Amino acid sequence: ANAPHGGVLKDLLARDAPRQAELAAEAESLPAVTLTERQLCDLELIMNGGFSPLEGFMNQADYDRVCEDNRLADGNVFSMPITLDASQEVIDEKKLQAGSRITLRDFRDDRNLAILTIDDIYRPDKTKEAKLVFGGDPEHPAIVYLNNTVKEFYIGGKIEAVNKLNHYDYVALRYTPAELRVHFDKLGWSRVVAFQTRNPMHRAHRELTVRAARSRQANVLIHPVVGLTKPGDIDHFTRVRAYQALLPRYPNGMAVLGLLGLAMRMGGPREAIWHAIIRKNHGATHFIVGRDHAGPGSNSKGEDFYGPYDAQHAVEKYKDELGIEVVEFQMVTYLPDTDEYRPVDQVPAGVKTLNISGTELRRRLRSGAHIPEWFSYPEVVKILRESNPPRATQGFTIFLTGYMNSGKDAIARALQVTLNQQGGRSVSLLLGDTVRHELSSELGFTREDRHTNIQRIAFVATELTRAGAAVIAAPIAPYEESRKFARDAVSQAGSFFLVHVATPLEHCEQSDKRGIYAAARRGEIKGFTGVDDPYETPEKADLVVDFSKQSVRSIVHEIILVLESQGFLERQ
Amino acid sequence: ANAPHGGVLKDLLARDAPRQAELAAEAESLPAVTLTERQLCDLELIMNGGFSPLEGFMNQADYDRVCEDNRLADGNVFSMPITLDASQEVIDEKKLQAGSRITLRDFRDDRNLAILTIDDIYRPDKTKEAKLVFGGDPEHPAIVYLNNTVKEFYIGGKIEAVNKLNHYDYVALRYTPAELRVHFDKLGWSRVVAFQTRNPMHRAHRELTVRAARSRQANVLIHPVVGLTKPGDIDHFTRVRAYQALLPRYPNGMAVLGLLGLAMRMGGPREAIWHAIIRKNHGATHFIVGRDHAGPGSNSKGEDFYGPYDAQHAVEKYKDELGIEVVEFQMVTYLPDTDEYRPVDQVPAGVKTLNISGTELRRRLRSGAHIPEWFSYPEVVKILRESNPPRATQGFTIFLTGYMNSGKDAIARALQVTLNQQGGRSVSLLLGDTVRHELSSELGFTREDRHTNIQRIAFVATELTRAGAAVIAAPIAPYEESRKFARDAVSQAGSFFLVHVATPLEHCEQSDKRGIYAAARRGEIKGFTGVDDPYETPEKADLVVDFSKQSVRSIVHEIILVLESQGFLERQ
Amino acid sequence: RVVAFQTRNPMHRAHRELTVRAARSRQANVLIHPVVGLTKPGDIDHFTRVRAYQALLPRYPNGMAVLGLLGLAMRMGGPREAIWHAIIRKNHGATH
Ligand SMILES: Nc1ncnc2c1ncn2[C@@H]1O[C@H](COP(=O)(O)OS(=O)(=O)O)[C@@H](O)[C@H]1O
Ligand SMILES: Nc1ncnc2c1ncn2[C@@H]1O[C@H](COP(=O)(O)OS(=O)(=O)O)[C@@H](O)[C@H]1O
Ligand SMILES: Nc1ncnc2c1ncn2[C@@H]1O[C@H](COP(=O)(O)OS(=O)(=O)O)[C@@H](O)[C@H]1O
Ligand SMILES: Nc1ncnc2c1ncn2[C@@H]1O[C@H](COP(=O)(O)OS(=O)(=O)O)[C@@H](O)[C@H]1O
Repeated sequence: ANAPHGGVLKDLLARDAPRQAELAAEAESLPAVTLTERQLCDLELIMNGGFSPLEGFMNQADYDRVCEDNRLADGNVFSMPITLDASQEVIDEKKLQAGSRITLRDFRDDRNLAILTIDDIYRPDKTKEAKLVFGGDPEHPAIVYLNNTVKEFYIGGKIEAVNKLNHYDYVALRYTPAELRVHFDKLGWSRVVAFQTRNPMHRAHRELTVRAARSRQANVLIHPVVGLTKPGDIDHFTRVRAYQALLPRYPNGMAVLGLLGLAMRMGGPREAIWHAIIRKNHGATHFIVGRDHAGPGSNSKGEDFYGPYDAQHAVEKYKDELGIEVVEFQMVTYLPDTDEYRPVDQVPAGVKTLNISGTELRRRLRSGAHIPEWFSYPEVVKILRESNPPRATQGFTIFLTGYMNSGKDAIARALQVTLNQQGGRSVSLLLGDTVRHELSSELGFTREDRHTNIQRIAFVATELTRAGAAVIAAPIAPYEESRKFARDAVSQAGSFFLVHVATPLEHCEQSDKRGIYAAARRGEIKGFTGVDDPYETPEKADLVVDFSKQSVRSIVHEIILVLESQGFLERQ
Repeated sequence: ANAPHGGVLKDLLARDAPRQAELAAEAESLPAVTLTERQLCDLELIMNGGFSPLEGFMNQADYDRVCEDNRLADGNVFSMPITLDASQEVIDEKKLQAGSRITLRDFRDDRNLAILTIDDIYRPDKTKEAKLVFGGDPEHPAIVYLNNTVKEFYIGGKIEAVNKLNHYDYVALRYTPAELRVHFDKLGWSRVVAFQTRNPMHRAHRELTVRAARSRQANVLIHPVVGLTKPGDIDHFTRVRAYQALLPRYPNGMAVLGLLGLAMRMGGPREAIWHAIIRKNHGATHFIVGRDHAGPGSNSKGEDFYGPYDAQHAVEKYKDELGIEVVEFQMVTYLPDTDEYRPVDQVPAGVKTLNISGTELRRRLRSGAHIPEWFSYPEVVKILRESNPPRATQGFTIFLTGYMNSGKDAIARALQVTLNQQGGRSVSLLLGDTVRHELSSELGFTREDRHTNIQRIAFVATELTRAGAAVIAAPIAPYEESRKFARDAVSQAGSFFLVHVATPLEHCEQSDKRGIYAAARRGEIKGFTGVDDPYETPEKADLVVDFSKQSVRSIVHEIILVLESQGFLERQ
Repeated sequence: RVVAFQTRNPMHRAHRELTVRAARSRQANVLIHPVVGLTKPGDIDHFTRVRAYQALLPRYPNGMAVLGLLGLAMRMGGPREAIWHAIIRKNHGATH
């Protein structure tokens, strides 16, 4: 191990252990504030010493010296603002003011975690934070969070610990700075290189780590983030399973896997200084920083937020103040002819190098294509495939919208039979009327009530899509707002296709065998779509059909052809 | 081919083809009755001649001579009642009476299929039908349908054809008596043995068929039922897929697969006579009847509805009147030492016989265990496993019930994380409050409203279970009625587990940090479970736990152990 | 709407793609209509070819293609034979 940053490990949970009962009791009495997931990651690392010397959510004095000088008021280096935000309504409703004692509660199990004592309650310049800490790009994940999720005020204050967060996943692999230190001891280690990561580890990474181990004569701590990462990365359960598949590739007893409940910001260079501090608090003697450490890639105009290696420079600016040795690496690649990996600054400008990008990997994962062993070990690839299956087995939703009696309900049942013939997956059919009877029996037909209904279809459709089913829904869905809502939700889990059954109102009305359009026409049914209520025509549907000009059979054939072109009907 | 039963093939669709336009027009005007799925099977076979001489739903004259003499008023043999039932309310509302002309409509695509001209409208003695046609056992499928689904009155009458049903599955393998006949012709066939079936075909069945073909010097017609079959058999898409996998096992051009839209009743002996008639109408010169033909096995008290071979006797009783040659077979088995199959009565008492029962098969499918090639071909077994996966990949539902704030919500989230760690499937979490917000935002807390809510959970749970998900739901679910409803729905698709979080009301109330039990106590919240509304305690739950005596972590561990003992956590 | 595909050889991947492309573009069903009468002097016998076409069918989405044999005696007349083929397919009912 190594000494904590600042000299004292701020293990608030060990400090306040003797007062637990009392603190608990006192916590039942104060006004409680319930934490967001990101504040819960921060609170966990504060309470266990991970953010030493910090020992509570930053007050303005501390905050400002970081927002601009990468230091805490006490002078210690610290590059990342760690604050507890709240809205004016909560500040008032709870009567929060300096010197107040609030309880911080776990939204997951309602437990009282800590008691914070307010120093101040300031309103920060979200623009200067945006710009001074996370570069300035509005597309940057941290900045987007800063504006859309972070409330208006920051409540600074020291923390006293009531309970350690509960976690039900991987408890034996989670460690507090104190526990990890005791472990390095139990193992008899003295020099430990820590490896940060928010992705599955491939061949190249196994090499960085063994290289660092060999060069610094150190043991390896694979220390992945399991809290919050970049917006769309592979879930942590898949990643942990992947890190575990990799362990057997190191010589017996050389590496140890320990999980870090950090909530990354993707602050590139700053986040890198921050990471070094954290690993030092956890007891690592060395820490790897490679290409694009903690970087979130590039923005929409294709410009990338930080340059490669900038984070290595930043962590370098404080070589003398960060009490942990950084081990640098340049992009590592594969040399086919020699069958080896090395940093680019070691390949003779004439030698052949291979590399599979993020995009190429997703392409192969999606298509079922082979992924080279020089790239990633077999057991790892297997795990990745189990989580990101090919289109051949992914679920999807076919969303149908059109006037009542436009043929959308017959098209839906035929598509269902057709896909059951096709065979790949379980097919769930949600006909407008079925949804109305089974899920929305009590809603009405007001714009708000219809919107609610379509949201209900989307909630169900998303869970079925996530389980790999083929969901077929055919409600009227008059408003573009509900439809886009539907599409956004399902898209979180898989493909969503909007098929607009644009059969003309006259046709629909003239063939209604249930005299519903009739009753509407004689005012027995108020606000009926097409007669009273509107029908916002879909602007950019994936497919437009007409039961006036095409038959159920060929409309079905057209939908099938779309699923086919995108690989959903391939063989599993 | 062979001549229709009664001499004239009742191809109503071919008959009325010239009057299509007119009949169509007239159909738009009469009061329409919408057909159930079973009536649609019956209607399809009536209109195409499959039930020749019959040519409409049976009127009481025809009906009664069958209810008891296995003959139609015209004398011809016919052992199965084919009627169109309706309730008093429909008979009135539509003003149905003798001489009336009703339109019969397809509930699938709303199309107008036929026009029936009412002869009579009688109220049948469901107990005499039950007893004279389907033996008398109340557990018999047909009987259970007779009492729970069949309405109170039967409406007799001849039929005129407007449209042929539409089908989107396997249209090229579906055939009308007329098409089949033209096909036997095209192929140059003259003797045709037809094979009835509602199950995947194994080795034994390939042997019956080739034996009958060799003996009667005939070609083979594999003629499976694709309409309605016994309550829990393998769906017809999986079966057709399995029949198609089998074809290559016959010598080139010896067998033809054709599907029959029949709605079986599982009437053993009578159904057998009926099948002979149907196959005759379709043009088959011979028809196989083996052990337990059309039988639904045995009742609950273990007594089996019909005896083996009884159906062979009954079809024999009319050898002279059924114009098609029956080919009998005794149970066929496998002789290991010789590696051959033959009927039992041709097996010496000396010899050993291998056989895999229905139960042994489901046991192996459920466990992933190997299924011998002497029993069924590899491609067939493959298809069967795709449809009936091992417990290792089946979905399931964990249903939690207990008082508000009994810990069921925290248990639920922990179980979710736990199963995500575990890994096999997609996990959907439906917490009481989430369900209320996402699916029942408008319901209240009236016995009816809660019951509605639990049904809504069950609807969504069933669809997810069917797609192989692990569904975790934790609503209060105060009434046993709602719970049993939930259990019955999910069970249709997979396993359901009821976990009663029996945490005592006092404990729940005393730990409520949201002051909800408080507001209930000072009447601000009417009918709150435990304070006003009741909580019917679960009588036979799969697991009972108490957040007062056990912790979330071990409650979760107890659930996990249950899933494990039943094979759900095995490896896929 | 039926796109017909003429052929006197086994169908490989490339051909499976033409056909699905035409089907998608002309919003049509596929009629794999191979010659089984007389073909170029040394091509693969028709029994082997039919066997091959049959092995290919499962590669199209269920119910999208139909295999029908044509008893034609090709001449290998390039351009003229092409006009001829269009006529023949039209007589057989293909729309494309
Ligand atoms: N091919 C590579 N060559 C060198 N360093 C790399 C390479 N890939 C990743 N790294 C470095 O190894 C760690 C792996 O990072 P990632 O999990 O991809 O994302 S990060 O946000 O944690 O940096 C970081 O230190 C990163 O800079
Ligand atoms: N005011 C109404 N407008 C449209 N359909 C209605 C209305 N009142 C009842 N219905 C019936 O309810 C179904 C329409 O329901 P949905 O498709 O669920 O509509 S949506 O607006 O929410 O998309 C059809 O059976 C329709 O006949
Ligand atoms: N082992 C067997 N030996 C001989 N005939 C059999 C055997 N199993 C089933 N059969 C017969 O073959 C047909 C197929 O049987 P099933 O599809 O299981 O059930 S049935 O209800 O349609 O008859 C029927 O004639 C049946 O009695
Ligand atoms: N009368 C009530 N009884 C119980 N819970 C209620 C009542 N009114 C509101 N609630 C709230 O709604 C949830 C209980 O809802 P459910 O579990 O969905 O009830 S259930 O009986 O229909 O299963 C808890 O958040 C509870 O505080």
